[PDB]
Amino acid sequence: LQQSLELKRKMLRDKQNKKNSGQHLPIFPAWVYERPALIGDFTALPIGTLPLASQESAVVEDLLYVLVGVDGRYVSAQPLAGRQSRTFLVDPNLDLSIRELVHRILPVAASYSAVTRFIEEKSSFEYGQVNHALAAAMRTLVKEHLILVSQLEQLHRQGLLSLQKLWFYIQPAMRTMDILASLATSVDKGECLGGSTLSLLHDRSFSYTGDSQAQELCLYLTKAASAPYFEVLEKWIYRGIIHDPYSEFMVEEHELRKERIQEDYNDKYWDQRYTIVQQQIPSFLQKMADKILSTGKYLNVVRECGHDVTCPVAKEIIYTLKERAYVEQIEKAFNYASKVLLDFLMEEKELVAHLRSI
Amino acid sequence: MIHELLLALSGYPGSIFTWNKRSGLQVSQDFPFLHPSETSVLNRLCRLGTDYIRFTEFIEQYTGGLHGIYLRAFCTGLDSVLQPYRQALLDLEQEFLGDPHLSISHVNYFLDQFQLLFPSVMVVVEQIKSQKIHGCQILETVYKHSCGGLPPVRSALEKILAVCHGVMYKQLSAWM
Amino acid sequence: NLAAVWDQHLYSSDPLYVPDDRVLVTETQVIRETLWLLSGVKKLFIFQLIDGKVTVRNNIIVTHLTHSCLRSVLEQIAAY
Amino acid sequence: ITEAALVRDILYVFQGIDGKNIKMNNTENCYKVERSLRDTAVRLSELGWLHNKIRRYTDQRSLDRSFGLVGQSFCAALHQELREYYRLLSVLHSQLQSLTLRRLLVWTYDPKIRLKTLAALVDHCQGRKGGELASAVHAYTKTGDPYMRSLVQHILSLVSHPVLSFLYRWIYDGELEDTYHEFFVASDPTVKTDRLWHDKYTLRKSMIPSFMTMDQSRKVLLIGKSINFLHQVCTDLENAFQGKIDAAYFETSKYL
Amino acid sequence: IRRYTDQRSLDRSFGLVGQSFCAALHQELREYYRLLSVLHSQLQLT
Amino acid sequence: PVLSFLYRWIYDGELEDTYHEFFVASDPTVKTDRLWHDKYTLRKSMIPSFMTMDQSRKVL
Repeated sequence: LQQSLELKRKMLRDKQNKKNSGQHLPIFPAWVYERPALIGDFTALPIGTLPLASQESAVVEDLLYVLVGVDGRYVSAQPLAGRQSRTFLVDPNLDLSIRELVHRILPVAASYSAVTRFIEEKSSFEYGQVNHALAAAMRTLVKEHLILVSQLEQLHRQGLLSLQKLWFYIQPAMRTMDILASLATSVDKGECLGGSTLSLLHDRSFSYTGDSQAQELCLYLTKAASAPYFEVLEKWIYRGIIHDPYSEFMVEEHELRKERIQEDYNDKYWDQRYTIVQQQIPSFLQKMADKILSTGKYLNVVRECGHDVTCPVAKEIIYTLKERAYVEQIEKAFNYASKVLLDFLMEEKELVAHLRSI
Repeated sequence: MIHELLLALSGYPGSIFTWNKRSGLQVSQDFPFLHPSETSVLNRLCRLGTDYIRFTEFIEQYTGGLHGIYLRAFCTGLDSVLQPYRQALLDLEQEFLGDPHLSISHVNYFLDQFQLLFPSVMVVVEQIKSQKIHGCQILETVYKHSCGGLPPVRSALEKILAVCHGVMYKQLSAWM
Repeated sequence: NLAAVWDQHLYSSDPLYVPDDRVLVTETQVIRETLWLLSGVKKLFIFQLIDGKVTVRNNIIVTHLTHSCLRSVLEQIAAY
Repeated sequence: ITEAALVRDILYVFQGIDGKNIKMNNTENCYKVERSLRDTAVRLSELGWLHNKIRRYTDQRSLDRSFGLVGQSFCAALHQELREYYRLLSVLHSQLQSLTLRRLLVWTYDPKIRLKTLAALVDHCQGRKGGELASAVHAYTKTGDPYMRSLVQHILSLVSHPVLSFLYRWIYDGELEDTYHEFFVASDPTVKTDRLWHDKYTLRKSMIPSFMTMDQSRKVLLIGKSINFLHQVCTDLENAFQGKIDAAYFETSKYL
Repeated sequence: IRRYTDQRSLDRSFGLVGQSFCAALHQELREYYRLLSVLHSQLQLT
Repeated sequence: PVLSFLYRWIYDGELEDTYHEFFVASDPTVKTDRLWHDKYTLRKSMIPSFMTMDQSRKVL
């Protein structure tokens, strides 16, 4: 809890010193993190003395509350939250059968509390555009889980639901929640951000190829969580622009202008101005990685002289599994980029006559 | 309640929404029928009605103190800015007549666009009263707030101001 | 019910209180009274005139209207 | 204290009116009920507290003409959004004559993110104004989150519409009319006989909005200055600044 | 059946087509639970 | 999965299995002309029962 506050600031400084053209990189107010209610998670009859089938109705009521993260009268969410593994405490004096079924139903609650915490802590600006959309598309599935538990509340109001029927109804969303929570655990544990949290979403999507109950989940999550990175890459390949407000994109722009600003002795535009990062490559694109840097680096230096450069057709790019069509799209952009710059330099800035007159 | 209020928001205060000089249309009673806290909602809403009586008084006395033809033109404009606030109180009653469950909060929502036009026109009117801006300087106090920044009251004061120019383009068209 | 405003006098009954007799005319009839008054007509049961001063009748009540607001609007028509 | 009472009370915290059995007993902290049910109540009432921030800020800042042309429109947009939040709230009232979807945990969820984001915007824009406030708004459209980026980037269109109106008037129209420091240019009156053009108009440096380059600010100053001298003596913008401003520059200069 | 699927899913070394088998082995266990739900529903069924 | 491996192993050309599943098992450390003669082996343990040897010799 307290230990995250450091990590956020330590990341923020790197982006601040990296990028000075874009100033006052945003932050959320302190209470956005301090207030505990904004995040998802935070007269009692003695249960011993009742009949059994009323204990069932009681525990079912408490569990229908637990599914949304809010505590129950007979079952409590333990407040430790050490490491990341949420734990729950059922009342000690219950029927052994019901207690064990409550334990077998409980993992979706531990896999909801961590899932919401991931969405709050990794939706601050500092963690980067990709880690934002991962939480922002995990958040839709959180909403749909809430839809489901609302329908279960209606059925329970009509006295027509039991713990055994609950067990069946929560199976499809138990798999959803387990995939989301393990994926969030891995993303947070690896401190992965940018394309490191676009590689992990590719590898976990290979991990389940025939399941197709979790594969559609992961393919949808990566479709939604790769809209940020690909929008950076889509601009990078078809335009010289690197917004990349935070140091997330694989390509980076070093400020070597401070040294090289007349003769540009360093040949910095093609030596060390636009350089590559190793750990922030998506790793479905390592095959094309160098070509992308070349691709957009060729676009910058015609975007620099004011001659408007635009691709004939800008094709939007979406994450895909089993089918490397992004590869041919990068090549289709690369060859036009090479024509773009070589032609621009050979008609504007027309290099042959310069070389002759040198 | 939902007709007493859809008339108290208009000129006619009623017993529930007692009028007073120091403060206007503050219902102050413990009622079993209304929910305990609905008075607070009603207080926030009665700010709008109170303002409406204040403009209506101001248009009444015009059209030693303040006088002129411009106070006979600004008030005519202040009728027109309030016309969509009358029609929008008719429509509320038309809906409430049929729907029997609809509550006060729809009145709140529907008459929430009129909690930006009114409060920032009220400062214009109190300026015109506290400072005796009687003559041609009325155009100044309208054009100085017409720059604004809040679009509801930037177009409201524009409707007000154009009428004053309508007077000034006949005073300075008879002259020229 | 919101069509029976001030028909319930529970607020008044919170203290001991005597209710006053009132005619209980219909709201629709009130517009008819106003319309003939706004045209040339005298001796209407609403808007009783006394010395050439048309004045709202002292006791008129309606279902979905309280006495005071009804008095206020009716006086405002009677001024015209 | 049955749950039916809590539903009827909680349907007013969202408006921000203290309920019967729910109140802002501690003035700064959120509403506290006077068990599992209680714990549901707080998460639902945080919308009311965020509403208190947004509303209480746009009542007061809307009556303050010192805040400026930019900032009064910011409060405008905040209030137009609170309007749409009240459209939902009215429907909830009508649906009371069950309506406990975990007590609205589903209904409120979508407004709750649209409330967190604006409650963050007002206090990232606290102290700032003009181009600086528009800069803060442009700062908050740097989240991958599509729903939040969509909300903020309509707020920015309204908020920076005055800013770009100054820009598209101080270029095209000829004159600059800001009474407060609402723009990145700072005219100074002086005699200005033969020293006219050198010093009347100067680039202020606190009010250039963050989605503009210093070169762009300097060049727009030169345009506005040319077009005003001509009368008195003679995605930043979807990357449309660099196309429009330079065209105006070329024409204005050669024409001056 | 459920001990096997509870241990296999906890090991990526189990195999990719293996995991396809262990997720096909759950489709035929959910319907078993559905039948159990019906069995419970008719209890107030011998 | 085994008829998707064999459907991207054929029409497009790909052998992606971090685990020992598909019947072909390519050998790395071959960037030379020896891809044809080495680098591919029909592992005779992972050949599925519903195809015979002559069927799988063609597939490799």
